[PDB]
Amino acid sequence: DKLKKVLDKLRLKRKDISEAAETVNKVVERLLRRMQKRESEFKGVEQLNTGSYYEHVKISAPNEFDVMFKLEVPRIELQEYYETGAFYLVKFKRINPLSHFLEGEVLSATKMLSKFRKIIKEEVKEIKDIDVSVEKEKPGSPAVTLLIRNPEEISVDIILALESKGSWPISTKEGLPIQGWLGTKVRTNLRREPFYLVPKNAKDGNSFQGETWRLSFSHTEKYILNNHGIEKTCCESSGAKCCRKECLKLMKYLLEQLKKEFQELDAFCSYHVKTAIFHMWTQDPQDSQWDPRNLSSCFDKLLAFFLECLRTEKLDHYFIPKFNLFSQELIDRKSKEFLSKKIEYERNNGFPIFDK
Amino acid sequence: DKLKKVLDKLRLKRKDISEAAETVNKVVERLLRRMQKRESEFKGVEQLNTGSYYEHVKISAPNEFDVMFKLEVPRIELQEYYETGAFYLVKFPLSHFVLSATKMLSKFRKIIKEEVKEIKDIDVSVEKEKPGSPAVTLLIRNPEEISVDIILALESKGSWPISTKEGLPIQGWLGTKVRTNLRREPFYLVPKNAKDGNSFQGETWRLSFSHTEKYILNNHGIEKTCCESSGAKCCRKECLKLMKYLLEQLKKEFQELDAFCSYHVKTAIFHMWTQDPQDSQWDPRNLSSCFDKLLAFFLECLRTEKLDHYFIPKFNLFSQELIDRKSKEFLSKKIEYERNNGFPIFDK
DNA sequence: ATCTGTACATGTACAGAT
DNA sequence: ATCTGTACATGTACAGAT
DNA sequence: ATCTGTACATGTACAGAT
DNA sequence: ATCTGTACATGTACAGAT
Ligand SMILES: Nc1ncnc2c1ncn2[C@@H]1O[C@H](COP(=O)(O)OP(=O)(O)OP(=O)(O)O)[C@@H](O)[C@H]1O
Ligand SMILES: Nc1ncnc2c1ncn2[C@@H]1O[C@H](COP(=O)(O)OP(=O)(O)OP(=O)(O)O)[C@@H](O)[C@H]1O
Ligand SMILES: [Mg+2]
Ligand SMILES: [Mg+2]
Ligand SMILES: [Mg+2]
Ligand SMILES: [Mg+2]
Ligand SMILES: [Zn+2]
Ligand SMILES: [Zn+2]
Repeated sequence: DKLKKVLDKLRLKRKDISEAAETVNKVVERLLRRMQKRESEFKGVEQLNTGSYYEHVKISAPNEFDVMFKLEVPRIELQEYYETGAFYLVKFKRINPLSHFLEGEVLSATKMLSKFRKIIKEEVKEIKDIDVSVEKEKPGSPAVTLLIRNPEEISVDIILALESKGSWPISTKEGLPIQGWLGTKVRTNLRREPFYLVPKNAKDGNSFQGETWRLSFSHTEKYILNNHGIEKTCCESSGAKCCRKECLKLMKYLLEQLKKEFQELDAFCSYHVKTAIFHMWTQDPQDSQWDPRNLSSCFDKLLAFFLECLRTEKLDHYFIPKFNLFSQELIDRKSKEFLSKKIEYERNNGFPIFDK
Repeated sequence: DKLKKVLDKLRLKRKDISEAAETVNKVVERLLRRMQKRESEFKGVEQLNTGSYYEHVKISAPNEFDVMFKLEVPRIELQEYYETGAFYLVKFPLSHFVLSATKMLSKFRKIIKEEVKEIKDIDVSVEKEKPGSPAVTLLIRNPEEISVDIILALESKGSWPISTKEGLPIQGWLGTKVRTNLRREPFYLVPKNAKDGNSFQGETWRLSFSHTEKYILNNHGIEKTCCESSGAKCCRKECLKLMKYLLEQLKKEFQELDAFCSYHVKTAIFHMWTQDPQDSQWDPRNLSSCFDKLLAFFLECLRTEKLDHYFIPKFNLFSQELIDRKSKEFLSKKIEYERNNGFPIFDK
């Protein structure tokens, strides 16, 4: 009941979806078409809508869209970067419109992202119908972010991605553990889909900095979000409704509210809660473990699970098991103890942050 | 335990599967290769394996294989034949065939026939054509006898025809997303090769959904994991095998059952699987009651003379126009008999 | 004259609105 | 409960290219 | 266009554990 | 008797090479 009302608050409004989507699709079209022009390195790039808005778990407002401009790259070989599972050098065998980004067979991420970014910056300059500018580049981000003032503020991450169609990299052989949940035929079909490499683009100052790419599975997560039940009719017009997405929304909101108040939580992001709930959906595969009348209990066990990840400093990438998003190398003890105490306080005092 | 023992008897042998398949595949690849690699009107024909062997519900022996040679044909107009549901006239290479199903089948049949004659490493002949069949049937003697039905089909890539709009009622079983996706697949037209002497009979084709039935047979649970290595086993296919066996044994003994075929059984269990979508209703421990309610459903179809085509609902497969009332009453007494005496027929 | 990338045309699950 | 806008998959038409 | 190579589904088969 | 784990076999989807 309390949580039913929070969900009502988080529910997007069709009126807002219309206005935001009409603007967003205009810009994204125009950008996509410029990538196709003339002697552009990005000709043939294709569009893939990803993230919460397209999974129907975007909350509060339709004010952040994520879009992938993906480029298929044939005849590619990878060098895993220092056994991290998730980061790769991209190498070319033949000796090519990406030639300007080559650094002797090695494909530079930051060179490629700069050119991409330069092109985007130029196209929005020439947009005069709507109020749109290009955010100052954020370190670690694979994206060129647009700020649209639709009056209302809207962010769009244009994510640049390489598309390889070969089999997924060895480091993912043991990830995506959906066999007892969505099953083996689904797993096989998903792993026949391409995989994607986005620029890591860190500024830490370590070797291969600007030639390191990160694996991306936004497309797989989108499929899973919209096909999330052991039963094929889960959440369908002739099936039973579950509370899996509603639990994701509530946890997303807990993090947003908290992250909005306390800058100690800067190391945390929603992909952390998205990853945690993929594990919970694997742990509890049955649709009856997500009955809408047990929303309280399902949300409480998701919190219990997240707390245990924070305390044990272990939250494995759903697709790359050896990659721990909560390692001390990425988020230190005190950042995690701080969020642990904040969650545990909301848990045990009526979730007062839901009323802000 | 009775029925468990029968299903052991009906189980194909890995050795038999290997020898039949390697001989079948040899023939089919060669016919398929002639269809294109020789300047013929079927140059774009592609192979699609269908039926019980490829759905893993073949029983007793691997001795009957069904193959579809499908041909993409664009911008066809369909016209429904006297509101039959399932039979259509086709209008607009193939110029030398209103696209007459008979005329096209015959050249197709002529091509296979010539090719079979030039096969010298397999004992294979072409069966005499049956009025009623969309098929060119090969008889292979690998010592063991094996039938192959080579089924000519047109492939249309538009919306399924109106008569199916109410068909495929999987919504509460496999769901609306599977139904939508299946209906994005192409649909197929095979020759209605009757002899009845009725009106447009030579130019009529029939809708085929073997490709859709294959997916359903191999994706049959309400849970995605049904019958997978990390899921539970269900006894859905086992019931199909048991009901197919009962019919096969009955037909073998009674000439009165000539009008019945396995497709009747297949259609009935599709309705049952829709009626009882829950995987727990097809629990392996309950194989007996599951089979018995299949029997009871099939007898209710006979009693009421009503067994609608699972994809074309106004097409009654048990209409008087197709199976006489006497034939259905005969099958009813025989099934009721087996049912109430522990299936004596399963021992012979 | 035919060929074909681009974009319209069609249909429907998802979920908000009434 | 029904009505309805957006997203998305797939089929097709045609201006502009060959 | 046409074909092999790859990966894993669907099976059968049998021994050791239950 | 059934269950589990490994071996053994064919079918099928699709990437990539020619
Ligand atoms: N750190 C990350 N590692 C891997 N993939 C990530 C990471 N951050 C984001 N992504 C991918 O990019 C998508 C979009 O990122 P974003 O941060 O907008 O989150 P979201 O899932 O869209 O949710 P929201 O935008 O509502 O906070 C994610 O859904 C995920 O697929
Ligand atoms: N009367 C029919 N109407 C529509 N499709 C049919 C009909 N008869 C057969 N088919 C199609 O052709 C396939 C092969 O037919 P066939 O008679 O070989 O049966 P089957 O399903 O292969 O089983 P079995 O051969 O073991 O009896 C069927 O599964 C179905 O897809
Ligand atoms: Mg987002
Ligand atoms: Mg983002
Ligand atoms: Mg068969
Ligand atoms: Mg047959
Ligand atoms: Zn659900
Ligand atoms: Zn099953």
